[PDB]
Amino acid sequence: AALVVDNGSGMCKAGFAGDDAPRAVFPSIVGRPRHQGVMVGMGQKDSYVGDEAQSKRGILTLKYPIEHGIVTNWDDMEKIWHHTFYNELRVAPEEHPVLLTEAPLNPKANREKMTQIMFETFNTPAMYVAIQAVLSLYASGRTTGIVMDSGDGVTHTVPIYEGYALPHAILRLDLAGRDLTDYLMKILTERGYSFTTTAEREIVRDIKEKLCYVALDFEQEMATAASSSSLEKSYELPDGQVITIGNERFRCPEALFQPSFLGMESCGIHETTFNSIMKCDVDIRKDLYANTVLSGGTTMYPGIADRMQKEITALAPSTMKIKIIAPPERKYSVWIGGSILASLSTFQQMWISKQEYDESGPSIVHRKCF
Amino acid sequence: DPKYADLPGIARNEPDVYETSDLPQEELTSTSVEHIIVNPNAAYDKFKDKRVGTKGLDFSDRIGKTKRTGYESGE
Amino acid sequence: IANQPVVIDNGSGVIKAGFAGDQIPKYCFPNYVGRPKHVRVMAGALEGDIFIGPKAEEHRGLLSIRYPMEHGIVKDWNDMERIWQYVYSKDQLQTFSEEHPVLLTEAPLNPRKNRERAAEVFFETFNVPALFISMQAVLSLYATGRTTGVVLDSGDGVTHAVPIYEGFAMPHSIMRIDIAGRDVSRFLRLYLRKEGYDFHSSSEFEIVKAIKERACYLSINPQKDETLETEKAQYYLPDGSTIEIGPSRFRAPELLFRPDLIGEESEGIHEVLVFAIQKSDMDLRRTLFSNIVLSGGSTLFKGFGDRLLSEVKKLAPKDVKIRISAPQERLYSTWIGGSILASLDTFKKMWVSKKEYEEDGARSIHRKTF
Amino acid sequence: IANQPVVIDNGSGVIKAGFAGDQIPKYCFPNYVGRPKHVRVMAGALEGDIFIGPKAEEHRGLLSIRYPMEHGIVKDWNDMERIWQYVYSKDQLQTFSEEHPVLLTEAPLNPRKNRERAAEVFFETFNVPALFISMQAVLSLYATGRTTGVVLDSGDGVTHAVPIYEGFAMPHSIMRIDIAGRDVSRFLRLYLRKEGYDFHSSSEFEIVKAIKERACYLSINPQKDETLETEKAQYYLPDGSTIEIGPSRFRAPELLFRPDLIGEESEGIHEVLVFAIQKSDMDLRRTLFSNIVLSGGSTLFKGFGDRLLSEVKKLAPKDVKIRISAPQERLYSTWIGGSILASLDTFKKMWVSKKEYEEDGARSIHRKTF
Ligand SMILES: Nc1ncnc2c1ncn2[C@@H]1O[C@H](COP(=O)(O)OP(=O)(O)OP(=O)(O)O)[C@@H](O)[C@H]1O
Ligand SMILES: Nc1ncnc2c1ncn2[C@@H]1O[C@H](COP(=O)(O)OP(=O)(O)O)[C@@H](O)[C@H]1O
Ligand SMILES: Nc1ncnc2c1ncn2[C@@H]1O[C@H](COP(=O)(O)OP(=O)(O)O)[C@@H](O)[C@H]1O
Repeated sequence: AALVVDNGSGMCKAGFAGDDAPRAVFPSIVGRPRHQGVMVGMGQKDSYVGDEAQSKRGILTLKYPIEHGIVTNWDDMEKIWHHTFYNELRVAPEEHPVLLTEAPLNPKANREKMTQIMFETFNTPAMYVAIQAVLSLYASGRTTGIVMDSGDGVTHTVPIYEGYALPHAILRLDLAGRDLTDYLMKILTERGYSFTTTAEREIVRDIKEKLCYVALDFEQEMATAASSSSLEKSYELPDGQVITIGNERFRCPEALFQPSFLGMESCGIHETTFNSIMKCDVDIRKDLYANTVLSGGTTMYPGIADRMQKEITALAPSTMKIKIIAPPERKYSVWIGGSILASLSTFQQMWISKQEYDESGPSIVHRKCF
Repeated sequence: DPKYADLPGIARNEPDVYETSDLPQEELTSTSVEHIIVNPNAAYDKFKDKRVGTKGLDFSDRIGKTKRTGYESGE
Repeated sequence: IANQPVVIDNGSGVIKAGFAGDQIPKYCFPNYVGRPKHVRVMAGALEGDIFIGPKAEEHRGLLSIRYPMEHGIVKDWNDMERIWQYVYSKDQLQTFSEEHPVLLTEAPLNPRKNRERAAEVFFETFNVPALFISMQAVLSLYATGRTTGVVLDSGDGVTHAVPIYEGFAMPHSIMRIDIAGRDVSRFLRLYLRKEGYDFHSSSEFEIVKAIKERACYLSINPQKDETLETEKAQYYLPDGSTIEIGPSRFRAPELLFRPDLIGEESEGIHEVLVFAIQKSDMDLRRTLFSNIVLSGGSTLFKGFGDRLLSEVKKLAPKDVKIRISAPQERLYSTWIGGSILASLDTFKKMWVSKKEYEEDGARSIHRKTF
Repeated sequence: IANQPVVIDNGSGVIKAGFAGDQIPKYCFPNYVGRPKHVRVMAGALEGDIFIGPKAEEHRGLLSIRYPMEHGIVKDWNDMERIWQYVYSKDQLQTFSEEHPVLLTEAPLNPRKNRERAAEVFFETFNVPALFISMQAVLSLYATGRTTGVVLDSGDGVTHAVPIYEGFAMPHSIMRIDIAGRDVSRFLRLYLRKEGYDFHSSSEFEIVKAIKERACYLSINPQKDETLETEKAQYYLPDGSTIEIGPSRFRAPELLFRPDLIGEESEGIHEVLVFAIQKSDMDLRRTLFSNIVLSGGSTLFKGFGDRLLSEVKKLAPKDVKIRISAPQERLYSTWIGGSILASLDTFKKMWVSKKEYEEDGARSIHRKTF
């Protein structure tokens, strides 16, 4: 009936309406191998993608096809697309309307180009693209709630009230764990470890997710670490090397609270979210403390909820009862919300068909996508 | 020869400056608002000897009389 | 006397100072604080960290902008202390506060606490012999010579209209709303956000300011010119960049009349102006159309007044006579009128005797001032 | 003691030293490791063949030379012990560790363990009364006299670009890739490997170094020059090896600007360079593009500056011309800067007293490292 395809600069998923588990799950990164000059036989694919590239990661360099929403090449993106379709479902696009997502700050020409090629290349019957946060609170069970996206390269605070919201109220900083990966990789380089290719990035993001827990005050934690190095846990890589880090682990996500680690002339996630709350009604802000909804794939780290809670606790008065909604499945929940969205017939009455672009052109993209 | 044979590792012949080449409102149509040609002495003679007197110069939000208007004594 | 009265022209965006009789602009400067940005140990560098002036408007990526002044209201008075010390500079003042009389500007309807704190500095930390502060509107009117007057102006953050005649203040008739150029910059940035151009830094902010007072004009037709097809010729930027014209440049000041698009509700500058006219009397209203006011340096636009006059046509009845200038310096005008004001005979009674400030202070000034 | 302090310098390929007042480092001693080629049949010989200058020119039979600090990355220290020990020996400066304070620099992006080991030597084994560790490019700036400017230089096996205004530099804006001349030598011999010649040990490496700095140049049009025709001039070794070279005599920019064509993962000096410049303030960036401190002890080839200019033209915001800076010799500028450094008030506030080292050590090393 539909064609549900969750997206992401990393995590790109797919399936259909009513499906609970995304059929397609893979890193949406573009792998480019070491094409050298000497001869060779029996060939290979021009450029393997994600899982295809991860399979032979030793040559394949999974560079980023998108950059906080800045898609580098549409062609490569389509190669990802086409192969993913004819990799996972192997179904033609003329079957059902497609379902895709996006986020703001994007120049309208990108989403226009996107949908334009989506009709060009695929000739789908209808189609649709939305905002991840909508599916987030949509799958949560509220029409009034503030959430924040922390993907691989995105961050955005969305406050909603009975479905209503304001773009002025919705704030955004497209910065995420990829930056942390850079920071972590270079500080471990300072510790004495080599990091050149993209595989370095893969291993460090791996162990990064494996160790970015959240403590409270790095001063006393640092004091205890220097006092007792028992927290400095060891880990042996696929290669014989075994690193020992304790501070590094949890202090790497502290940059989310402090741009000082990178010197970004910015604000902390908590106070940024606080200002998002500040752009509201005195009554609904209380509901934001009640509807303290959390999302983002880079929020699968234990401790930060209590941190952010304590932050705003120090910010907001005592009467502001904090009620953090912390789903540990928010990553996949957007795709799931897309399926649920694909289940409500009225929404499936609302569409973006062929003739709309064929005649109307891309202005209906501005007034119809959302 | 300050240090030619002495030290063969000091810069010279460097044009580190990075050159180039010599290759170099009043919409009064409207009828919106006027201006006045400044002449501080003309306006100075305009407000020449206004002996304004401030008897009971009180402009508080006090409520005890009828009204309050200072800067009222003249010649 | 050698103790020439120190005129101080403090506004939101534009900020200056002066003296009596010395007609000509003394020293122009912006309204913020310049903090350092990076470190080193190497010699050959300037220190002090409180940098204002050529080095501030030269080393933008080395100094951050601090605006404690919020719509003419400063929160961190110590910043003003540093600012005033920069004024006290013998490259700026060459004199002492305690040796000369002082006059100063102020937008009305501001809280008394600001004035209190200000006078605390102005007398306690600096035993100034004479000081009086007033409304810039009054100074402007003194610069004009009309006993009449409905001062309509805006700095970089406050819209305001002052209806008066022969100095007669009808506070119920006078109005103001804190909005001007700061949001123009913000909205400019908003269009940049719409087209992917993040310019958030303090340096980036001044770049946007250059765009503001650089890439701007208007159009008397909002949607008649908005729904058309643009050209968007690019323009060379101070980096080496070149970006399009954008219809948005003239679309931005329409937000002053359609703030609901930015979200907050207001009425319309000219509309509140008309409301003031409505609060006046029939006879005086004719004079109100006769007595129009060219004020606010933000107003510098092509066909600006044309569009506003058209709005007047849409509002006022017939027999409306309004005319135009050949303005010289709308900005300095106020300060100039204040300088002439400072050069007056009976003007001596207008100050505040510091001894009385020692005795009672603020409250006495509040009742003595308007 | 108030004697002239020892100013030791460094270098991956050429390491220097001196005193605060020397105008010339008395020894242009390279950075290497003298060793035996085979097990010396008879005991009691030149232990480890610790040879310097003429001692290295003495014999060649059982003499295998290496590097104790590969491309700046030092691994072992026994070689360093003997090297420094030889300098301490009364054949270099005929002084002691205690007799004079010691100034020294360090290459960035290194683990603290290197600093630990070095200070352990300098205070435990030898006894420096007051030591110091600094950078290199800073000293080069002092030699050039500039305190600002986009600093750029490249050692024997280390390349680095640092944007600087008054010494200030952001660590994020600081870039460095440690790959230079040593691998160029490795590739020169690899060129001759394709040409079929003698390949057995470090002796040929020395030969190739003499070629690299002597019988080698750099052209500007590798495609043209590759398609051109020469007769390939030769050289004469102690054997008189009349060997022809050709394009391989100047195939180095395919290592400098295009090393990735050797199936490698890098970028190009100019790329990383411009990126680091782009990390700065756009307008300050533009200003500093007129003053880009160019240096490099290995970048000693004609026409390569023009190749860099071509990179500039492909990357500069066109018509903002940036011509060629052609500093021929770049070695002692750091040594000169260190001599001027210790010759001033600098070291008095910048020393590392042995006592404080005894009290803390690494704690003091890093609390005073900046
Ligand atoms: N299981 C996990 N534990 C910890 N962190 C995770 C986990 N899964 C993903 N992340 C973080 O999320 C980022 C990976 O991308 P993510 O899973 O958020 O999907 P995505 O591609 O970001 O979706 P979008 O691009 O639409 O936001 C990385 O920064 C990573 O640190
Ligand atoms: N050409 C222009 N376009 C837009 N805004 C301008 C222009 N010239 C000046 N301005 C703004 O107008 C304001 C001047 O208003 P003014 O009446 O001087 O009040 P203030 O003294 O509070 O700034 C300044 O804030 C300045 O930024
Ligand atoms: N003419 C030349 N061509 C190429 N490389 C050279 C030339 N002369 C010297 N070099 C290399 O450059 C290095 C000098 O760079 P420098 O900044 O002194 O680094 P280091 O201090 O590590 O030697 C020398 O070690 C040498 O190997």
